[PDB]
Amino acid sequence: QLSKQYSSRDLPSHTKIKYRQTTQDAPEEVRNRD
Amino acid sequence: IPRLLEDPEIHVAQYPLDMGRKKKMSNALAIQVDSEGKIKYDAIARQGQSKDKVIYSKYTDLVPKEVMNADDPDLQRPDEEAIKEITEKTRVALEKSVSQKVAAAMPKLAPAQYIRYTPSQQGVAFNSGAKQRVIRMVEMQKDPMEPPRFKINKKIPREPPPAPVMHMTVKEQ
Amino acid sequence: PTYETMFAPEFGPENPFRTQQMAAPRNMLSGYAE
Amino acid sequence: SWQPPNVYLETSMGIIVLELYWKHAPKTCKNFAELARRGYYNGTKFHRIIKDFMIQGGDPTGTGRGGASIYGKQFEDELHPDLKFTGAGILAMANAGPDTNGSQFFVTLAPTQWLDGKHTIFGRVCQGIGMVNRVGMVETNSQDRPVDDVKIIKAYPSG
Amino acid sequence: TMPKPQWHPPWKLYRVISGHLGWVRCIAVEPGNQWFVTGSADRTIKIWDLASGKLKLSLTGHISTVRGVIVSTRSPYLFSCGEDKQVKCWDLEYNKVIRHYHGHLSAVYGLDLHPTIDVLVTCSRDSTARIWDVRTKASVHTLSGHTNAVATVRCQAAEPQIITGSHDTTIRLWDLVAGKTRVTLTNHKKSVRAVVLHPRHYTFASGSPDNIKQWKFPDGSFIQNLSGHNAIINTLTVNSDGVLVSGADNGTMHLWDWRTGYNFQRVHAAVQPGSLDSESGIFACAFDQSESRLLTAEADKTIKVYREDDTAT
Amino acid sequence: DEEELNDYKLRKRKTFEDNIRKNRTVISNWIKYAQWEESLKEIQRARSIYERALDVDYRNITLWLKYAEMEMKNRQVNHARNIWDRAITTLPRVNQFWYKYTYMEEMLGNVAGARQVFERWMEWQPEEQAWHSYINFELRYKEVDRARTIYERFVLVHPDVKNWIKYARFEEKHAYFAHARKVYERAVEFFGDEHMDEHLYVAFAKFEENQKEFERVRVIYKYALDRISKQELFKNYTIFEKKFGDRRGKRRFQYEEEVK
Amino acid sequence: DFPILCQTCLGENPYIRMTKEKYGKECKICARPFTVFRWCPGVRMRFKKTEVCQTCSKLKNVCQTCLLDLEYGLPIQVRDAGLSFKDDMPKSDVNKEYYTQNMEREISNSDGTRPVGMLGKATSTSDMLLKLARTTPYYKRNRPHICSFWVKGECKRGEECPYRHEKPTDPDDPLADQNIKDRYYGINDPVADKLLKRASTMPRLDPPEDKTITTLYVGGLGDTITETDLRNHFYQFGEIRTITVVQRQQCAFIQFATRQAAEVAAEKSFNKLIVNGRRLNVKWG
Amino acid sequence: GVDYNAEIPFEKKPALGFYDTSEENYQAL
Ligand SMILES: [Zn+2]
Ligand SMILES: [Zn+2]
Ligand SMILES: [Zn+2]
Repeated sequence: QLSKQYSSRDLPSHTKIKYRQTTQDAPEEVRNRD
Repeated sequence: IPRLLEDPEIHVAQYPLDMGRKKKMSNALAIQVDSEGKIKYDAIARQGQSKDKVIYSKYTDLVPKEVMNADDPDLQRPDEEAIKEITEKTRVALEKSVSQKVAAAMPKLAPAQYIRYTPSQQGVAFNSGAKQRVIRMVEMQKDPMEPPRFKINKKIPREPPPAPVMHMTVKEQ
Repeated sequence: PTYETMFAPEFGPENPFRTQQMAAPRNMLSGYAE
Repeated sequence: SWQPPNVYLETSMGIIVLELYWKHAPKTCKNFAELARRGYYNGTKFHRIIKDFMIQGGDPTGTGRGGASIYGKQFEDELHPDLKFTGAGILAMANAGPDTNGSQFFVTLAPTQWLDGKHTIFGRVCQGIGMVNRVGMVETNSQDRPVDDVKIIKAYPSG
Repeated sequence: TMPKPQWHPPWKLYRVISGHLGWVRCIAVEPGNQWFVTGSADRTIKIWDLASGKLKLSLTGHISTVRGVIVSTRSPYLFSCGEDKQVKCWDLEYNKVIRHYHGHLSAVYGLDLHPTIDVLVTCSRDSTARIWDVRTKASVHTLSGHTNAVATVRCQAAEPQIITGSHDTTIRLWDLVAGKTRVTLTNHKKSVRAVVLHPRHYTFASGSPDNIKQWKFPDGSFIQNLSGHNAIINTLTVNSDGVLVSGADNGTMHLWDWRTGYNFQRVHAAVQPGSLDSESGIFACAFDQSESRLLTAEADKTIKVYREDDTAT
Repeated sequence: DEEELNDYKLRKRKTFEDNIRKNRTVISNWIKYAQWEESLKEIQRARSIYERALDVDYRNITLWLKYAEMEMKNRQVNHARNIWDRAITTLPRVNQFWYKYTYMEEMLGNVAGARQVFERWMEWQPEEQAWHSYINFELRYKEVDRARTIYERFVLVHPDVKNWIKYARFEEKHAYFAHARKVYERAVEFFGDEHMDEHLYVAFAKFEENQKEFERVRVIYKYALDRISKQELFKNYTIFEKKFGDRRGKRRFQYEEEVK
Repeated sequence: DFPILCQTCLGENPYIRMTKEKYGKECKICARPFTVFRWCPGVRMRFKKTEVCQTCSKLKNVCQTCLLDLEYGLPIQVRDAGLSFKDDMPKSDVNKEYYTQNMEREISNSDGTRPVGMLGKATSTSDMLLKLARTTPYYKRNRPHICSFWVKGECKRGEECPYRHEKPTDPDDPLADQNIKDRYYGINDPVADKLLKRASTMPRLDPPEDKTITTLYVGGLGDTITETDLRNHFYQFGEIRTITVVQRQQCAFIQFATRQAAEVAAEKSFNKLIVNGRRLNVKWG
Repeated sequence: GVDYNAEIPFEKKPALGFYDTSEENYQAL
């Protein structure tokens, strides 16, 4: 029983996930670090 | 010869101890003993649930178990590979669910699908005379300018049997 | 999975316990569908 | 090749002792007794329990479709005019079809007149009637299969 | 004991940092030991240089007390949650909020990230906890269950993915994909405020005012009971060296040998220059990535850093 | 009657529901409602009320007692039996449930049933008093062997000198003096030199005294004392006094030695 | 997916085209939206469509459109008069909503194929209703409704008119009114009451003309039968006293230890028992 | 309105346990 109501807030935004990069500080570096 | 429960050749109705000879429709849910031991009084708690689903009840469960060493195969994180399997299956299942939710945000089905049915009535005069029937299922076309048909707002009041807890001086009072 | 193993008849007595209807193979109450 | 009398079923519930009618049906008696001796029935479950009708066991696979005779696979029935299912605790072989036998057997919980044509009576029980009623009263699912495991632990054939 | 077990060096207080105006409720440390973050009743989130202890950056945007803070490992995000009701995702690339996860009915006490999947788990006073899809801001699952406020939640990769405890004193273990409970433990008499998962052993621990229990995985067999220090205890935290730290509302902190429950050290720490004696006790505390520093968040509006003593024996 | 009574019920009934909905908990509202329907002998309704109250707060022990009580008052033995089982299963620690459960079964006559219950109860390793009640239960019937068996488990569950003494005393009461002696031997053997004191050794002395083994008593008194801690001081004094008494039951040499 | 149906609705054709709407209608009982199914049963038929949601059928064990039991094709009031009224279910408003909700979870946790608690009861049967149960499909039930222009004399579609042209039912007959909710709950159902009146006349159980008499006057024996048929039928009951046999009028008299057993053999027997493929009819004295 | 005085608001028939509740019924007022 799911309503057809909506809201402004809900709509798509930032659908992409910013994965950390290598110089940002990817987990790979972290594991190796002392 | 006996004529009482106390005591095939007899050719008599005999019921030897207590097998019931008249309708009762008794409520009682059979008491059980498992293998060697115990009257399964914990069967009360499970009652609502399936056998599969676990439920702690005996005192033994509560009592501590010791040690297990620095490590043993007994405690370990499933493995890399089990995790990968679990993670992947989980991921797909969730995505399916999400897409349905997201169907709202983004307002077309064309499958003709056949099914073969066995009835439960049978009797040879019920159909023309077929143990089965076949039904072609078709999805009904929805009018895209049709408003929400019916009203969902109505509200009706809200668990499991509680798990056992297993957990004062006058002056303090 | 051989014919001998798969199709061997289920052994021995049949329990009247089930109503003509109860005795039938099922998936969905009213019967079996697939 | 011995026709011993009683057979012993030490089950999880309790111990039941049975009398074989070597008199009427030696082939089936030999089958059952020999399997008992072998330990064939040890660890098996009473896969079907039908309240006020019967208790069926003797299937090492637990499926209701398994088991086999010392005669090899299935064998012939020993039907007899004096052997009818009047009363509880009657021991008989369970037959899918005529003159085909597997170890599986069952114990009556009541008079079952309609069964004569179908089955060969092995004998009769002697001790454990409280036991069989308590087994009979065990909760089962829609398929007559007990929710817990009521198992036979030790079978013995004296004589 | 096994044999007067595992000798660990004592810790000393190394540094005291002021500069919150409210109670510091939460400390988290960044994946590279660069900066550690704090949430406060001040309504700010501050980021501090781990090394020098200087303040790098003050963020503003919560409306009420920030209660919980996490720095993602695999993405450049903070997550924070508050008494406000709001869980926010900050993109540390711009120092602004990019998403907000909406839907708890009361204050959110706690939150945590799944380490591999990309899903966020939160606890609230409203007695539920939620599994949020970080990417779509969506209530994947709602974990009904406890009868009071859920307090601390931890997330793990293996079996029982979600470990949670509440003020109703019972711990439930949640099977993530079902959003249902596998295990209920009821062995604390008073509110469970903190739990912690051991880095290597596959075990977990829970703290209550009365005492601290370890658990086997899954299904939480009982294992041990560490008894000693009795306060309303807000923090449990563990090093790979087997050092378990218990914070408390009365200011006290105790260090424990994870294995044995040997409580090697007791630290009672002075309250800040002004302050009042009653405003003592540590709301929370954490360990840098090197396991060489213990950081505590205190009601006297400070951050204290402890350093393991090198002369020790 | 026919309609006039009915209206009354609506006003009360509706009021009860309103009270519950307003406050939700405050189970005095739940209970009063249950009681009223019980009084009108609408006990199926009453059952549902109690179950609803349990859904709100299953830990509340007054609620459960009122529920079980209601069933018993209406002679609904099997309902009551179910309920009792649930109560002890979910709240095992509550001793009130156990005491009532066994009492009910005893009244019904089901000694076996009661025994079974007590055996379940004992698995929780409860409290001295519970064990006493189990033993006393057995002793309302002859069943002395059963009683002794229970004691054998009890003195290890709660290995307190006093309990051991009590066990021995039990044997004395029923004239199993051979066994009583053995029990004392076991107690002293078990406790060992490491820890034992006054009470047990005194009691053993008293036992042998009553058995008319005066020389043996002196042997025990002396040898066991020297074998262990002696002086603590108060205990020692007590022991000495006991010894003196035994002796009583030229010879005032230690009168001078104690003074000097 | 796929409805729950009578064999009588579904159709007399084995080939059937059946359409589906996701949330088509509210169910007229628990009042929720539910998947609805239409299909054409036959040549002159009406396009039936499911009237109630699948759950409240599993609850009372019935066809979705007819609301007649699966096995017996009997209105619910009947088969409850036949076994067990105490199933119940709240009629009242928000209860109905609540109980439906919970029972919907309970059903969700079942093997799926089983009408919940009733099925534990549903096996033990045959008292009467088997004998009043309907045998063959009844197609007169799917006919199109009565054309209501024509029943005023006017209908201007002529022969084309898909409706049915004939005399309607006199509103006098109490069997007319027939609410749906009513037929569901088993209240004052006219049909069900009629079937109850029909149940009573079954010559059967009163018996007892005389005290202690276990004498059985058996008509319609036939000269194929032996006695041994009789005995091996009747040893189920108990200790026989004796059996008198007459093959000149083919009547067989019987005598049992107790009158109870004779009543039984009547009951079990009357207008039910047949052996040697030939009906064995029974009477007292 | 009739969710009270007609039809038992919401009904929980008690669960049934190892004993016979069939026989029991109760008296009027
Ligand atoms: Zn409905
Ligand atoms: Zn229908
Ligand atoms: Zn017309």
